Formats: sequence, structure tokens, C-alpha cells
Amino acid sequence: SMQEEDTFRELRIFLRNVTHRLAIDKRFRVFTKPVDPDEVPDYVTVIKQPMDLSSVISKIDLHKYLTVKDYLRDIDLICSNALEYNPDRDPGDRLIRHRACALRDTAYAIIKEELDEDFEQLCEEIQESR
Ligand SMILES: Cn1cc(Br)cc(N)c1=O
Ligand SMILES: [Cl-]
Repeated sequence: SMQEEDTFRELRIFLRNVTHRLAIDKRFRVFTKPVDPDEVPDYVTVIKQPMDLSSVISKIDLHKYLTVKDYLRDIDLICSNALEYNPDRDPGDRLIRHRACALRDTAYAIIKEELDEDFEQLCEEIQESR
């Protein structure tokens, strides 16, 4: 129905706004673009599902997210990719891990404060109907 198309449009507007707020945060610059294989040629070898905020915007715009749960799986992937690729004790790795956890935590905190649970429940019920 349109009403269902209107629901998913509202979802996309909401997700673009959350993603924009994460992307303009200086802490998260490293997560804003895919990893350049020239800088890190073994990335694509270790990380099977690269994810970044640019890719998340592309996926919103392609109507790939029908729920905030599916969006948060991609945010979780940005975080777990960073924990897996940068696991060492050295400060460079610890800084990226802290920034990755802070991304996950910020996305979840914005969604806790600004997502209506009944809106998410509607999205989940339309998705389950398809
Ligand atoms: C996410 N990300 C980005 C860059 Br640039 C370099 C890394 N080692 C990494 O894990
Ligand atoms: Cl820095």
C-alpha cells in the first residue's frame, strides 16, 4: 500500500539523519568511506563484509533497510569489523576499537532516544508480510 511505502520512506529519512550525525562526528571519520586497498591491501582478505557509513547511505537509498534492526546489523558490522581487523595492544588499534565501540554506542543511544518502538514494530510487521 502507499501507507506502507510512506512508512518505509519515513524509516529512510530517520536512518539518513542518524547516519549523517555519525558521519559528521570527527571521531568517526575512519568509518565514513570504505578502506582504500592501496593503504590496506590485506583488508578485503581479512574482512569479508566491509561496511562504512558511505555504504550505509547507499543501502538506505537502495531501500535495503526495511527495519531499524537491519540497519543496526550494518552498524554492528562496522564495529565488529574494526574489533577483528585491529585487535592488538598498540595505541593505533586501541584507538580504532574505542572509536568503533563509540560509533555502535552512539547509534544505539540515538535510536533508543528517537525511534518510536511502535514505528519499529510496524516496519517489522510490514517486512514479515512480504
Ligand atoms: C575501519 N578501518 C579503516 C581504516 Br582507514 C584502517 C583500518 N585499519 C580500519 O580498520
Ligand atoms: Cl586521529
